[PDB]
Amino acid sequence: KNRAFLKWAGGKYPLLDDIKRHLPKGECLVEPFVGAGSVFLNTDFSRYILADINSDLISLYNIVKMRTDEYVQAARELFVPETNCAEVYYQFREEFNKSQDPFRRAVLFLYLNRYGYNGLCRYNLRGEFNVPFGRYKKPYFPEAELYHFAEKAQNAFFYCESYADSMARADDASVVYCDPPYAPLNSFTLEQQAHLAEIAEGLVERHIPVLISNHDTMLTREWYQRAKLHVVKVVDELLALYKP
Amino acid sequence: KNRAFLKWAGGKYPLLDDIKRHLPKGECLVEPFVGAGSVFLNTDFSRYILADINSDLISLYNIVKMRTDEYVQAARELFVPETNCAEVYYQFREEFNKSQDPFRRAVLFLYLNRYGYNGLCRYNLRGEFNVPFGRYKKPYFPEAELYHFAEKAQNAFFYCESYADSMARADDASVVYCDPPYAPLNSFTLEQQAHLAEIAEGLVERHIPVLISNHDTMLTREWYQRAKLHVVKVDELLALYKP
Amino acid sequence: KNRAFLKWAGGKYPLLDDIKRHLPKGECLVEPFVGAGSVFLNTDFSRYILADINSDLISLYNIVKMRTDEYVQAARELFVPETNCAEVYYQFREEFNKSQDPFRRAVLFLYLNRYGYNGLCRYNLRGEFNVPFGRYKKPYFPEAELYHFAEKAQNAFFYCESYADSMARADDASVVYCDPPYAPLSFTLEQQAHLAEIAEGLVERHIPVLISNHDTMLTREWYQRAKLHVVKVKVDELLALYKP
Ligand SMILES: Nc1ncnc2c1ncn2[C@@H]1O[C@H](CNCC[C@H](N)C(=O)O)[C@@H](O)[C@H]1O
Ligand SMILES: Nc1ncnc2c1ncn2[C@@H]1O[C@H](CNCC[C@H](N)C(=O)O)[C@@H](O)[C@H]1O
Ligand SMILES: Nc1ncnc2c1ncn2[C@@H]1O[C@H](CNCC[C@H](N)C(=O)O)[C@@H](O)[C@H]1O
Repeated sequence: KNRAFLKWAGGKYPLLDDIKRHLPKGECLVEPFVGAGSVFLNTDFSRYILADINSDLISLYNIVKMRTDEYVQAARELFVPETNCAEVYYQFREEFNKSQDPFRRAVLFLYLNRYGYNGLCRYNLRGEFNVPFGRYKKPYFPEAELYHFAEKAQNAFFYCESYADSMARADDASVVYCDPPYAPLNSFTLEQQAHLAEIAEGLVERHIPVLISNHDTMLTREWYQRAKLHVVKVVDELLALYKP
Repeated sequence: KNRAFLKWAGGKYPLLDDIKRHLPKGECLVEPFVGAGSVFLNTDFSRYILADINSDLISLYNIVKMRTDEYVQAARELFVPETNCAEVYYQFREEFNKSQDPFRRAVLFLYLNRYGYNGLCRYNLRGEFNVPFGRYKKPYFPEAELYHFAEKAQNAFFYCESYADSMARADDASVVYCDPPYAPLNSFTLEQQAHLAEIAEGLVERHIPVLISNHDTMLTREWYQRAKLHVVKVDELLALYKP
Repeated sequence: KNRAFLKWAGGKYPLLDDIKRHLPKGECLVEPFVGAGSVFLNTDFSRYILADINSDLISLYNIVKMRTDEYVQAARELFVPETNCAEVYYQFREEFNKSQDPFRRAVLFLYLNRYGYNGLCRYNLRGEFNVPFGRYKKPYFPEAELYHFAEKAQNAFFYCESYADSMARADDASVVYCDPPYAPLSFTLEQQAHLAEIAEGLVERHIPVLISNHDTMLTREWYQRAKLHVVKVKVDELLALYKP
């Protein structure tokens, strides 16, 4: 199994087998919530449409796509041992929040993801990255994963937009895989969670298959009441499939 | 222990013996929060006054009491295997939400109780029943529990009314058992929890006994201060107001 | 190890060896959040400034220091078997709340600390002490600990004031140890951070400070300028040392 180069919530890990079992075939996969990219990275579609609300994430991605070699070399230089400390971390973090250059921001963003508290991505009320120092023994530099992601990215477009807009791009030959922020056990709201079920119902009426993952709860069975449902033991996980 | 025909909050047994241990005796039992009816169905009071704010529940109970065979027969039809899919659950849920007929609604309510998600009874801001499909392999039709509930109901009256009105019906020959929505670890509010203790205090001074059960917490010991308390093992509390 | 005579939130028992490992040396110890007094009671500074916002506590501690024998003798009489019941508990609680005599308040207050639900100190919106009856088997009368506190108080001043005023009393010869109310796993987040800002001001002036708290995203954010030490023990706890 191929790994994501970023530590990122639900690098959707234990469930790849189950998603691939239910994920229907087509020319194109659309992911309105790409995140880590683990589905993207472990499937063989002829092309991908990958979107996310997080503008840093998408920008990093476009940069790993178009400037591969220059990116990897520049970023390797921050995985040295002179950087594993707080004086350097809060330093790189102040630089990231004051920079207006995409390439350098993207270099700093990968250091923060791998040297920062629990590999989190968070912002204060002014929009500044505000994850504190994560005190790790030795952060892995993800060289192999960066290369594999780049190569694989040659068949992808990356958009920074809302799930409504990326799902409007899916067509005849598309499949849609949705992995939204999890339902309760600028946040993602219950209105949006149900909105996402509606868009899916509309895409299957046009014969575009949609698959959504989420926790198994009263609200998730309510919103996905029209999909074929599949509960998966490992808080249980719910897979909802809208087949034409 | 005789079982309740409804799934209804908290698989309600884990207590019965301790309750009967402390629950004093008399002619008539008053339950302001009947819910599933476990106490009623496991005691031998000569008479019962049984009350709940939930009007779908009370209206069901009256019908099981007065139209037993007619009910059981209408309800058994909904337990055939043709009804055990998502398509039929949502159609019946919609039929119940749109119906103005107490008998048909009582029939659907048992279906929704036994085929819906975890046995819940919940409503949205529109007042509509909103529990989704439970996906159970083979739900049980509670025919024996139904008939037993009805033999016993022959000595009960059922009321749809808040705890203060039902407690006002107690007299010298009664006992009161109270099973409020639990204290914390359109909700039932802390002001209402306190108010129930105050009603118990005024009943016991009229020589009418009261037993209340709840979790054991700072607020529950506060509310129930003037009763004798027994803890049982999260921890449960029993508060007995003995004349 | 010497024990506090009150049951009190964070009667810091397991942390003590750790706090002493990292706590520097000087003439005076300043505690802005003394509470139950464990660090006071298990160190040897030649002098102490002990502070807390809770005035019943401070008044108590002043009674114990300055009226030692009159206090033990009158407190002891409440620790009998006649008094271990709800009628008596509620009678005493109401007396405490209606009383204007510091002395008798400080006597009632220990009784309530030892007979009361989980040794809690709480007040309602009226400012009346509202902890209910705790139904204990036989509550212990902390005789030795009272004498030990009093002897030890001869080298101590107690003030009832907020952390910013006590901290300001520290000089060249002082060391400050802060034990604030716990970060989320009232005292506000703004106050949590303010504390850490004052610590930074003391260290620039050559005055050491140690802080203790839960290990969390936020505590690492606030104490980002300290040598940090994680102690295992139910979340980890953080110790934050501002050294010159
Ligand atoms: N409104 C949104 N539209 C598109 N993408 C969104 C939106 N809100 C959040 N996101 C992204 O959606 C992705 C969701 N990660 C979900 C992972 C897992 N199910 C979880 O909740 O931990 C993240 O990358 C977010 O940045
Ligand atoms: N205000 C109320 N008056 C009368 N009955 C009420 C009121 N509020 C809720 N109830 C009913 O009280 C019953 C609550 N008993 C369940 C309590 C159980 N200890 C629990 O919380 O799980 C429910 O059936 C409610 O419908
Ligand atoms: N604003 C305050 N200034 C000084 N002391 C305060 C302030 N707010 C609360 N306190 C006191 O500081 C003490 C804190 N207890 C901490 C023990 C442990 N870490 C805990 O949170 O349970 C208590 O005695 C409070 O009364």
